[PDB]
Amino acid sequence: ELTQSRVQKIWVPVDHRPSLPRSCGSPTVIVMVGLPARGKTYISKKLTRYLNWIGVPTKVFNVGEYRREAVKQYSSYNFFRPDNEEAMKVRKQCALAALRDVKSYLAKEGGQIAVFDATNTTRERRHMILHFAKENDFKAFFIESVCDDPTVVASNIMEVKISSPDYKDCNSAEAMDDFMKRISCYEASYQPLDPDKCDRDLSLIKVIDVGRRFLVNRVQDHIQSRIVYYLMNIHVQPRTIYLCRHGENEHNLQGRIGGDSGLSSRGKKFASALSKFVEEQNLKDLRVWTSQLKSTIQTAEALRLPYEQWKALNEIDAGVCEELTYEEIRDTYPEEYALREQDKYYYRYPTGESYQDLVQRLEPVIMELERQENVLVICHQAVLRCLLAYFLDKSAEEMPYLKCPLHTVLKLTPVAYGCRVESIYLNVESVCTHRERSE
Amino acid sequence: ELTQSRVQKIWVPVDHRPSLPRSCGSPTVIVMVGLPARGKTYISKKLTRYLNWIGVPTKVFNVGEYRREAVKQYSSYNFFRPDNEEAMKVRKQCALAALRDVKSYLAKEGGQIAVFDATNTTRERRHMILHFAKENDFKAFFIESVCDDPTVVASNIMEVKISSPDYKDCNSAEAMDDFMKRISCYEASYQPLDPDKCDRDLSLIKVIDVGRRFLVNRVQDHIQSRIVYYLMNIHVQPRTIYLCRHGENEHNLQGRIGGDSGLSSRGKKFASALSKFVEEQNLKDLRVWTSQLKSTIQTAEALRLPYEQWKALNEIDAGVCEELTYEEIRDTYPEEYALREQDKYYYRYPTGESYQDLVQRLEPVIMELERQENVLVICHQAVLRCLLAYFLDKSAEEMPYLKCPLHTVLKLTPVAYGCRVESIYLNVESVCTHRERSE
Repeated sequence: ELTQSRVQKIWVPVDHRPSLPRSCGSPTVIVMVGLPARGKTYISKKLTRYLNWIGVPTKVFNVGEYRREAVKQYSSYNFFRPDNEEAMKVRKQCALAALRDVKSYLAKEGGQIAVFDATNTTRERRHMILHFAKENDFKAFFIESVCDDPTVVASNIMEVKISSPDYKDCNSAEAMDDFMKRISCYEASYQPLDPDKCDRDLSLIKVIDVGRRFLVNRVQDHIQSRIVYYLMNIHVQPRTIYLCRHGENEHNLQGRIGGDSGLSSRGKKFASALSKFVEEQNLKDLRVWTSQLKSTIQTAEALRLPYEQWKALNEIDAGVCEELTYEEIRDTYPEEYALREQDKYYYRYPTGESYQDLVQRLEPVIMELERQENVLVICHQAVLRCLLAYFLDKSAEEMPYLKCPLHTVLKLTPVAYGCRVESIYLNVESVCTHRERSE
Repeated sequence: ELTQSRVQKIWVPVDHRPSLPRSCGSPTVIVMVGLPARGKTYISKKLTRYLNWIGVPTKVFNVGEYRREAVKQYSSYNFFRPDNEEAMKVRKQCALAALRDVKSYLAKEGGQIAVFDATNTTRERRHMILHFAKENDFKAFFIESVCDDPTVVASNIMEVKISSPDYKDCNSAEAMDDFMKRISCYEASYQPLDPDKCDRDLSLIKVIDVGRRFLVNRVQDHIQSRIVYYLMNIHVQPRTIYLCRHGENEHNLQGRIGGDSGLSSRGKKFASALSKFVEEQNLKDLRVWTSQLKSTIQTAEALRLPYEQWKALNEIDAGVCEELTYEEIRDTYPEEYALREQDKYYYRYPTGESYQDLVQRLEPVIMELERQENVLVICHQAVLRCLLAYFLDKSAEEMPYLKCPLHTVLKLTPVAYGCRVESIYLNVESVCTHRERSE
């Protein structure tokens, strides 16, 4: 005898708890390794953003931030000299303090992956972190980022270093000059991971030649396997992603959800405007993805560009609620209506989906977007929120409420360690969002 | 203006062909590299089986088979001596003949990946294959399998070599003895791929230390990226996979398709029998996967083992046909009924799925099954056919017709280069398959 949970709709055995109900109440440390300005922090933040979005709780422990709080105002690379005994001691205390927080996150706060982001360039420091992992029952996975192209190091410095709080009192050439001296502090004592000898037994990936060569050693589980796959499909060349919904469609005009209706006459004006907009972006090659529902495909046909249909991009399935208006939902399914409002990410429609299901189904879209250059994705409201949450690092709880009005393009471009979003409304009227009607 | 295709249900622009209708009517060579008995052929066949099942047409060109047809009866390793000028010449003609067939497969027969399976141990031979790829516009991807553990080489020989047609006239110790001499023929001239120098520019993966270490260089596209991910998640340790359907359920008794009904009283007897059967298999640790539909979960609850629910394992979605009987389908949707019978793999139910959709949605299940040891999967008829087609290398056209009766376990175990299937019927009656009723 089983019962279906109210919110997620999962069949679970009836828990006829005895009259004294009893209640029951292996984590990984990813260790970044590498010289400064090699992308460690960029990898840490973007990996975490991916892991959290697919539902693995992950947190970055950036030792550099523990050092910023402990010292206040960075003045120069002198702080990083190997002969600076006081600073060496502060640096090691910053690392140990970050490790206490790692311990707490993984063993007490429900975290599953802690990304320990520091140079970690000596065997002796990595040996200590492994002792920490062994003593707490954490697994350890090392990601070493290796970069021997001065062009790329210089560009990293310009993109994320010179504008750091460290270089507050500094202009660009002097910041750049200081950082280069900082880097050279680490060179004498740097000991790269060596999987053929001393590091034979560590689980690790070395990212080399600007994400071009990988060495992967002893992947241990499912999550490490996903990490490596991810790291092997990201790249740093700047590009643009555009996201929008299909033009207004006939179910939009009747306030009916889901279905597979066609563009209204304003939806087709949007589709023309979108065509005009794409042309003035003036982009080299632009890939166009749609879902398999009619109104996104009509919208792409207005563009006269080749496009590709993905069933993974189709709107969230409303199950028994498909093609009902919001009032017919409230009046036939008051219980269901109210539960959804209470827990909108986890809620699943009967015989339908939740935002949480959407996430799993969009995972290959996200993986392929990482591999692309310029792409325009024409999709649907919930799909769009779910993709936007991944690029803007929004949590599960905020994802179902992100603003995505009709006839509005979202333009995502890389800056610093993330995505900037610009909204471009294409000046064609539509019925409003459901949120705006309510208030 | 768009129209929905009859079979797959894809929105496509009306093709109002002019009165003289005109009709329009980059491939990859995967190059295996390595000493004999290193798993090249096992990798070639299993990669091809994966690629074809996810819908990439792929074919193995095993030069060893071209050599078997050209020479007839292998007598000894003498054939492989580097001083055998006649045999060297035959071997090179076998390779060139396989390359002509590769050319034809990729450029004329619609193939997309040709796996060129031969030792290819010298730079000079790999340079020629690259010339072949460059001259035909094929991309080239190299997979080198490196094995330095005599235990594993010996075991490969026992598992697939001694029983070869080559060793027809031979017993085991002498076959093993001959093969070792064969291997040592290749050692003086063997030149491993070297990505840090001479092979910097090749796209390749070296599989080392029994699938434990990888070196990956210059992945170029989507398909290569999927290959590498796959190769990094397969392993050779023997295990068992069991597949079955849920016990008979109440929609089974009424001949109604889909839905989410519970076990009938015979379904619950099956579930007990399944519990008894699992216990007598006497397996170390056994993972149990179910779908999120009730009757598979009830079936697993009879086992008193921990299980994991996957929404990817849910039955194919019948769309408007959900919960109809086969006669109500025939009588309300005669057009739809008949199309499905005509093209059962590609056919999609209105607002529902096809076997082809099932495949994409099961891809992560297949990837995780590769990583597992002993696993029992309790699922549904179409899901089961789709997984069985992957393990038994059945084509898309045969997949929807594979026999999967109720109350029957399929036990899959590794032999030689594939999976043996044994059927174990657990002696509990159920309504019959729909195929059996019809005839």
